[PDB]
This record gives sequence, structure tokens and C-alpha cells, in this order.
Amino acid sequence: YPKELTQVFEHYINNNLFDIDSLVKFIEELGYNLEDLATLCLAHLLGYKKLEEPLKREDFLSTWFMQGCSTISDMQECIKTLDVKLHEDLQYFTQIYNYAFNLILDPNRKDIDTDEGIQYWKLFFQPEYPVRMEPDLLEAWFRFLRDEGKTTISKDTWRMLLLFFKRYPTIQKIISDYDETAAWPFIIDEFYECLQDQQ
Amino acid sequence: NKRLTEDERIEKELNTERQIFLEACIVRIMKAKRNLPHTTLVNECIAQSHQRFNAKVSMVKRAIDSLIQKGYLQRGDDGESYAYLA
Repeated sequence: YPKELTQVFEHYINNNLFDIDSLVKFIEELGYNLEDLATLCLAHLLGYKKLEEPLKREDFLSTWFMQGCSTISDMQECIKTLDVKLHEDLQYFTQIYNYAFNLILDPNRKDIDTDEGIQYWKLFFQPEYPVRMEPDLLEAWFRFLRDEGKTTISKDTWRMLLLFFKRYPTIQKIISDYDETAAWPFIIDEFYECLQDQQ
Repeated sequence: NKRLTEDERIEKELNTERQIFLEACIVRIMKAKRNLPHTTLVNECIAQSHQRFNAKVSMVKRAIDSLIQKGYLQRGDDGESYAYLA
């Protein structure tokens, strides 16, 4: 590994570990925040399985070296590139969306807390991203979850919601087409029957 | 304190007994078929449950969701089939 590259690792490490504080310092130096979607891209690239798990020196070095980066400017440019791709490329976006669940899931849990999910959903499902949907539907979904006491979200539901919004952009394409006997998660059937109530 | 009305406790028992029955029915089918389209599983589960009671699709889907959560079933890549997991 180029000396330059190893020096980046050494610079951000906290007492022998590239830990969550190392990561925060690192991405902030690049211009981002821990909660950004771009951070998910970074983590996915570096092979993180859990946000709070330390990154091994070898994984840091090999990944960057493989991507042809040896300096902090190289690294900044690489993440800019992935960020643009998240906005533009539906396949990568989907990949990052699916990856997000496990990355933010507490290692000791099976489901995530609804608040955390909404936090990321608010970012993922904006119109600047490849999945185009009406803001009302998204907010209705959040309200459904809050009103009906849905306090955790499973991986199957997390994963299927993407498909759901892919096929159903409006509160009204759903009325026109939604079939509650199909294979959608039952939580989405419940959302469907709240949506028809309202109109 | 009291979470539940008396009528609510009875409704809860009823549902639990239906769900427990449908969960075992579904596991039986999938253990033998291994892989199945959603439509075919739901239909089969209702037909095999008919002996006992009239299973509604919504009940079957709840049962399916529980078996996924418990790690008995994996949704297929097409998003509308299931695979049995031993």
C-alpha cells in the first residue's frame, strides 16, 4: 500500500481502532454527516456490516487501493461519485436502500425502530432520487405508522416498501390498482385500508 | 391496571387459535412443496384449513408474516413466492 494511504488510516484511528468516532471525523472531513445517505454509500463500499463496528486496517487499505485512491482528496472524489450514482442509478439506489436496513439495525435486534426507519425514509424517498412518488403518500405512510402503533419495522417490510412505492406513486394509483390478496406484507394491506377510508 | 376489556380478551384468544392453526398448516404445505407462488400457497392453505374453519386471506397473510419473522419462510426474489427454510 502507498504510504499516503496508510497515513490516512493512521490519522483517523482512535487508540488502535478505526471506530465510530474515527468514521465520524473521517466523513465530516470529506464534507458529510453520519446520517447522510452518502455515508451509507461509503460504508457499503468499505464493507461495513454495522455502523458502530470497528473497521479493520486491511479492509480500509485494500478497498481504497482497489478503487485507485491513496489520498483524502481521492476519497472525497470517490464518494461524490457514489453520491451522484445514488441520485441517478435506480439499481444502485435499490442496493443501497436494501443495505441500509442491516447497517442501522442494532446487532442485538431483528427489527429496527420505526423512528429510525422514518428518519432514512425521509431522505431516500425525495424526488431528487430515482424513485418518484408524491410527498402526500410518503407522509400518509409515516402517519399510518404513528397512528396505528407500528413501532418496529421488519426487513421484509423494509424491502417490500421500495417495491410498493416503485409501483404506487400516488394515494390514488393505489385505489385504482391495489390488490390486498396479493403478496404485499400485511402491514401494507392495513395501510391500504386506511388510504381507502380517507377517500 | 387493565389493558383489555373482557370482550377483547375473548377476541384475542379466538385469533390466536386461528393463527396457530394456520401457521402449522402453512409449514406443513411448504415443508412438502419447498417453493410456492404466493397465490398457490394461500389457496392451498385455505383449502386444507376448510376442514377446521373458513380461513380468510387476511388471516393467512398474517400467518405468513409470522413465519417469515420466525425464519420459516423466505420471500422469493420475484417478491410473490416463498421458499421453506429448515
